[PDB]
Amino acid sequence: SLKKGVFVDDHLLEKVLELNAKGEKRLIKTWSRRSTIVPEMVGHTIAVYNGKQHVPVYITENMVGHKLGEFAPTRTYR
Amino acid sequence: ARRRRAEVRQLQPDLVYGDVLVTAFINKIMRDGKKNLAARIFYDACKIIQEKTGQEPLKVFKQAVENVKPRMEVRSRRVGGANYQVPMEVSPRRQQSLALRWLVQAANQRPERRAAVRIAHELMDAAEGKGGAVKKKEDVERMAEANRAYAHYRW
Amino acid sequence: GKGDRRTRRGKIWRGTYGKYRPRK
Amino acid sequence: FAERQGFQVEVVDLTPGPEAGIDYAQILVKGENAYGLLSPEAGVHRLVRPSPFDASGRRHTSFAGVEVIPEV
Amino acid sequence: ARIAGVEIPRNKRVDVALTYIYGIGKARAKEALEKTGINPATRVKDLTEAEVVRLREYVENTWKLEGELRAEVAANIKRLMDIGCYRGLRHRRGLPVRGQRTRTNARTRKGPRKTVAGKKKAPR
RNA sequence: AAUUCUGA
RNA sequence: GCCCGGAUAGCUCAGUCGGUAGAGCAGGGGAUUGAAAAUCCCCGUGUCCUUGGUUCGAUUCCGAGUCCGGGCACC
RNA sequence: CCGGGCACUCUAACGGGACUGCCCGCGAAAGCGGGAGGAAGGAGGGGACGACGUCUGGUCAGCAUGGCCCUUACGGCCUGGGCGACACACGUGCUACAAUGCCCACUACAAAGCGAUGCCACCCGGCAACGGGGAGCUAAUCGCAAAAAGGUGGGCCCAGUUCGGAUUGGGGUCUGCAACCCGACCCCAUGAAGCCGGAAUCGCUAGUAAUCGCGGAUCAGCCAUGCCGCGGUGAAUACG
Ligand SMILES: [Mg+2]
Repeated sequence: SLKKGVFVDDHLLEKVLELNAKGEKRLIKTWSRRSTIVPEMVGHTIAVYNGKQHVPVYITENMVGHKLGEFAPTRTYR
Repeated sequence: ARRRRAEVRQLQPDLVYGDVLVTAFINKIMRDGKKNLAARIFYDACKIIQEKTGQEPLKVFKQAVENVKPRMEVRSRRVGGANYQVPMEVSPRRQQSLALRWLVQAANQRPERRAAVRIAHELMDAAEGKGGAVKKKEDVERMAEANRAYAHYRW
Repeated sequence: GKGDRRTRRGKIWRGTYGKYRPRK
Repeated sequence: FAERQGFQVEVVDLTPGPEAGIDYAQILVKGENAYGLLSPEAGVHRLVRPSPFDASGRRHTSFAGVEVIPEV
Repeated sequence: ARIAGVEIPRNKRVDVALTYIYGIGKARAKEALEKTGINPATRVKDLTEAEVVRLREYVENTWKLEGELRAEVAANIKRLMDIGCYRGLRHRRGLPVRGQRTRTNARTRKGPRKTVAGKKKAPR
């Protein structure tokens, strides 16, 4: 578990940041399952890569500290 | 043990009583080779003797261990499709081993939560001819004699 | 027992140090 | 094969026997255009491999028949 | 003495009795004991009303334990049952969620064995 | 007092 | 309706020819086979359905009540 | 700990000694029994070494190499998923069902190996994991390091419990660009089944079995309870 930082990948902010100014569309593909969803992101859906394809996962309040990988299953029929 | 007739390991004389047998009895109470936490219990029992009978735990041994020695037990054999479990004499050497063993097991049965208490008490009832170890003695002796039908099978 | 992570032997068998086994 | 393409299985009959293998196996597989897919696999399929039911492990050959008939 | 909730332990030391409370263990035990001058080697069998109500202070006032922790712990799990994160599932399915060997040993969070099998080894 | 092992 | 007998161990039955209660099979522990039994030792369990009177009192000796078991008729 | 000293302890190098040589019993001898002397006997206890050969055993995935097959992909690179997947089933192991016990406080005895972008003395903060500073060490000279059971004295008092620690909730530290899958530790709260285990079945004849702890390898860290070594206490039985 991290202790000093939020190890959130470069392209994450760089991308999202402009998307926050006036609240842009939504479709944001990705490959950074190893990051975190800091607040202010609410509403904006992300196409997380479960290893096979992009899952249109919506974002809401409650889910904050959680990561991107904890929202894109990697196996089927559990 | 097909070549040599094996060897009767030597018992180091006691370090309080000086008995090559007062040790053979502790050895059976020794779990995991902890002879210190074993002999302690035993010596704590000898104090339950001197604290419940002026009798010095010495004759309470040469008596409780002698009233348990089975004269003859049953050792099965098979001549060929013969489920005959023949009865026969016991080696003076064996006798002791069978005794001490039944003594510990029996001790480890009583409802006394401590320990030395159990050993002490079982030693009293066995010297006083009425301990669980003797219950196994008669039980064994019943099987014996009752089958003297197989006396011509003293291998 | 040798698996009780909150005792003496708990750490002995484990090989670590904690609130239940301070550094001498 | 009929579980990968998506078709559905019905084991109408399967029966063991003495030592090891299978005596008779009759199955019903559905799905659109199924008979046309398992019609060519109608014959006797030969196998050649080291015999596991032998002590020396000799190389042996085995034969088994596959029949196909639609549900009309 | 009805201490917390409905729990009246007696004939034992007033240090292990608190353990028999959902939300109190060895720690918080030899904790409310030091912070209240109550010798642990005593018994519920004999203790002044003061020691009781005082105990009820540094206990039923400090951390709001059974019922309400219980209510919250379930509420969190309930939260994990919002959109369904990975921890959310495996909990929805009643399985362990701490990266563990499920191919074998797991009867704890697996609802007993249902030997429901049938593989074979030797027909005709 | 206790059966069987095909065919490179 | 008459003549007779009997429940006591889960089952079947003996029994101071009045006090002192018992067997076989069941069952349990052990012993236990290559595998179950056959061998093999050890124990709890009650008013003798049972209603009493003499006897010091009764599982057994009288009446007798409830039922059970076996026979003899008539209709 | 000082100077001072090789008599011990030890460290490593070269030798002695045991050979059935000496007595007695048996036998033709070989050889066996017992006795002594000796620290040690009849191969003293361990290694290392494992024949002609068997198993068309296993290993083309450690390497090599015959032969076949593809060569803008059956090759090369990359983020990420997977090898960790669970209604089930078998094997080896770990922790247990406890009083010859667990928890708590204090104090002692080993051996074998291992440490420079490496092991860390000692202070300060944090209950702690852990973080600052900084000395010593190329190491029979400093450290890893406390060995543990035990000795010792204080409370539990037989209840699934102060036993047993699975599971789950909350909070953190550390490597690592990065711990959802999928890491190891820290604290609090959770305390499930298990009361010695049907049929069957494993190892060991002595410092062995059992029990208790320490080290190394790989490695940033680690799922290591695995493996290879080291040492503390230390049994029962063998008629046949
Ligand atoms: Mg046949």
